[PDB]
Amino acid sequence: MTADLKSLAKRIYEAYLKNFNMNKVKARVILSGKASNNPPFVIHDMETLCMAEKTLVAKLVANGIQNKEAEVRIFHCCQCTSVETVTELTEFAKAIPGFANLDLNDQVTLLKYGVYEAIFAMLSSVMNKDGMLVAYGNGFITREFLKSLRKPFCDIMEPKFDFAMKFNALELDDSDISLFVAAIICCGDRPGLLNVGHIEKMQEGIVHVLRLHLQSNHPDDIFLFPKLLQKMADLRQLVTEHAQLVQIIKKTESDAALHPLLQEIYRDMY
Amino acid sequence: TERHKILHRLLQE
Ligand SMILES: CC(C)(Oc1ccc(C(=O)c2ccc(Cl)cc2)cc1)C(=O)O
Ligand SMILES: CC(C)(Oc1ccc(C(=O)c2ccc(Cl)cc2)cc1)C(=O)O
Repeated sequence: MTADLKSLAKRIYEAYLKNFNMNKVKARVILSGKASNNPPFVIHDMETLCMAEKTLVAKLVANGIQNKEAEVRIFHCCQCTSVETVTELTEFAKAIPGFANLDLNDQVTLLKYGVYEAIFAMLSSVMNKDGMLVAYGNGFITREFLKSLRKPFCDIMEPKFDFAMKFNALELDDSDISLFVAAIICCGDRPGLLNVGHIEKMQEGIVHVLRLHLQSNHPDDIFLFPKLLQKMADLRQLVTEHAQLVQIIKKTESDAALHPLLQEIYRDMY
Repeated sequence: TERHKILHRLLQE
């Protein structure tokens, strides 16, 4: 692995640290409890949900969400976080060499299909087997509380926890995750791409650095790179199933609303 | 791109 490949990896890592407000080293510090005796607030039932929502009152009242069903309020807040992460992913993509040179239409296409694969990959960093951090690591919503919601809402996050537990067993660090997210965005087989050749060359460059990076950083996990190739396939299927659930909610839940940036992404997706 | 106005705006900032 030559100095040029090491540089590209370190620059992708910098762009990741500079654009994402949360990362795995921070999340594991919080989840471990070994750097402070003041843990995040735990949302584990309706009462502690409502207590947390006293802090979030301005976010809820902003869009007149405060009197909706609990399930709708929870996933309103979750959507707001997805919008933030899409916005960050867009800045991160612009820092990937060659991405900003692409046809603007292709940039939209890559982000349209790539952002949720990257979202659920990175979401794994803030998850453990019992719940997930929220509000920039300041809260922790339990997996069992989410499972206790009424259908369909109880079925939204559990498959993401299932994915995250196996993904986290790979013990990736942020230097790995930054290249993995770049590999997810720079994908040559998204529908509707206009310059598939230019993109495939970008994809090859990133996947090559990703492979050599993993062989250097995890020399004892010999087939980590093929494992991660499978995880990219798994994420595509996870997002397909997620988008089908978003469609069910739209058709069955009249009191729930979809943020307009997320409308654009989901419209005509799969 | 006409159907992704918000995403299109983010990419041009
Ligand atoms: C500044 C602050 C507190 O930032 C938030 C960031 C993330 C979330 C969440 O994602 C979330 C989701 C579900 C619940 Cl139940 C609680 C929190 C909420 C607020 C806000 O905007 O007020
Ligand atoms: C991961 C997250 C937050 O998952 C969703 C979970 C629930 C909803 C909704 O509650 C909803 C409301 C209205 C409609 Cl039309 C469709 C869905 C949206 C997204 C996302 O994808 O960002």
